[PDB]
Amino acid sequence: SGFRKMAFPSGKVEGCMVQVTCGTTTLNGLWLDDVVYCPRHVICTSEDMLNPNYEDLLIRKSNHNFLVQAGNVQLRVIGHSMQNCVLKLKVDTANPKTPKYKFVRIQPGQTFSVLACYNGSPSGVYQCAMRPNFTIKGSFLNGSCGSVGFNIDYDCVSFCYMHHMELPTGVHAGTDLEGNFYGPFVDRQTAQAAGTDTTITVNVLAWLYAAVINGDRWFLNRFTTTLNDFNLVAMKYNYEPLTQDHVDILGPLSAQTGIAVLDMCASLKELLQNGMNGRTILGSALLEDEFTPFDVVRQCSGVTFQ
Amino acid sequence: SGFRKMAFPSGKVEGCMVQVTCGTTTLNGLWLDDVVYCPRHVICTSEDMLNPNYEDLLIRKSNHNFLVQAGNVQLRVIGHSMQNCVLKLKVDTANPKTPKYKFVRIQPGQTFSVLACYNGSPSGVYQCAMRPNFTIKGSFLNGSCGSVGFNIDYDCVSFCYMHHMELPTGVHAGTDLEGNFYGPFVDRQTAQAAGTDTTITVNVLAWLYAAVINGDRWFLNRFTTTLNDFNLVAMKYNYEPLTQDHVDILGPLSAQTGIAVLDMCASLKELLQNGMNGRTILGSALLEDEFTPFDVVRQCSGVTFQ
Ligand SMILES: [Zn+2]
Ligand SMILES: [Zn+2]
Repeated sequence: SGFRKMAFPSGKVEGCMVQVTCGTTTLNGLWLDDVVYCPRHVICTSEDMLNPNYEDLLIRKSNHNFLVQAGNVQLRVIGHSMQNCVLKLKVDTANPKTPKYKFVRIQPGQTFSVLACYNGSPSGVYQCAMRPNFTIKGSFLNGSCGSVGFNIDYDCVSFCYMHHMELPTGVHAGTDLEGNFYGPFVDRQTAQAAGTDTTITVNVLAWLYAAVINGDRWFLNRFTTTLNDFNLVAMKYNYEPLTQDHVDILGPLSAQTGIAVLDMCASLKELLQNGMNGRTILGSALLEDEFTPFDVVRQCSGVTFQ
Repeated sequence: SGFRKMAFPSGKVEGCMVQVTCGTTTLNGLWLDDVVYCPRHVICTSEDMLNPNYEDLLIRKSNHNFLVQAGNVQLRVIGHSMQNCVLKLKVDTANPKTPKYKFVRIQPGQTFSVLACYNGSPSGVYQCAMRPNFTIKGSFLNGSCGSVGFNIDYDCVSFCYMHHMELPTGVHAGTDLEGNFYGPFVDRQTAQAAGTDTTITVNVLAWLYAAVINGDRWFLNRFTTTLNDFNLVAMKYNYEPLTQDHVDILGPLSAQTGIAVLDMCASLKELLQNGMNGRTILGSALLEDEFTPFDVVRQCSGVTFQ
């Protein structure tokens, strides 16, 4: 038993991290097959970031202007191209440690593991969620740009995030592996507004099911409710509205615990209106929304990967 | 910026996990060089666990009674021996992926990463602390026995924990890699009492320094205090006493923030007596003690590994 904010094993991703250097800037890149992916602002100086013209900046650069370090090995940049906000540095050698991989664009509320790297060397791993406003609340220092987020499906690594920058507010923004930013953010140093951050209701409900599975039952109550009545209370406390698709995803958890989804919603409603009263749920004094219904089932059943 | 409960990259450890099967029981083992380490109760049936005589049980077993799976490869048990509570199955092949490793016995309050495995396959990774009562609050399901905890020093993997069992209270107990249990626990299915669990004061203080580094300053106050006055308040709320060694370890954090250790203690005292008042510190409504002073510096400076 027990419940922990669990990350995927990062072994398959560590073997893909390289150090990319262009001019004076150095950051991380993802080396799959014979292509290296990295944020395009590796070609920028600190002055350029204020208002960069990436096309003009990239035209001044040639293949031999990029230095790619795979630990102690050299990769020769033979071709270079810009796809949206990422650079695709075609190298001469294909990564022998390339895993079965796949590029995906996740949706808000989905969770993934981040491998924070500096100078192409792994530093740590943690799990986090894509906020509804398309930001992530991560842990990134200077030079962490290029670090990637990923999920693992048995034997496939699904790359979903590449880190690009820290907003003036301390939150983090990035792109998919095709270079398309999550959210309305651009890769320049300017004041950018992130939308209102709401709580991921479906994730909170999955977390409450995990608590029941692990022995925490005090928040259960004899009340019930409807979807509409619950939503109207949810939006007052900045909670994502619940749809029928959300109720469907929670089905398996409902069947394992014998607690109807709508009965759990009524319990959540009372928690929002009256609070926690200094008590805890799975060791937390706040409601946690960084566990998807899929994360809960896999940790409470023992899913593995190869 | 930002702060996250960060685990070490687990790539170096994934290549050492194997599946060990003896009779009908199957659990995880650690394959370093030509030796496989695993909990000795792999030789027990569900009935044996109630009161096992490990010497007599092991004498009925021969080298060919143990089945070691390294994914799709076979390892031939040529020699077997029992060291305290772990079995050392000497195999014919040396693990080619053996990293620079080292066995260590950590002290209470120290943190490490756990790689939860099932049937010798990695499932997830998380960071946790050794409680003062020598338990850990982890996430383990049936068959997770043999999963190991570890730290990484640049290029050395320091193995410090092997999981053995879940107590009736839901907490977890294990041994070092020499087979010596942490705490007064034995490897049998009986009611075992874990001591009073106290909060790791030095870790809480490091966490408050991390908050100041990241912008949370509201808990700072114009008060001060002495070590004795603070300790006397700490023990009322079940907090480990603070020694001079603890003050010394926090020196670097004191110098980076310009806040004297004793001034931070006075802030912590007021937090214990008056509470949080519904506010948060680094996104938490409770005081966190699973970050050592070393964890904080390494995440706020960007330490990497190879
Ligand atoms: Zn950058
Ligand atoms: Zn066991």
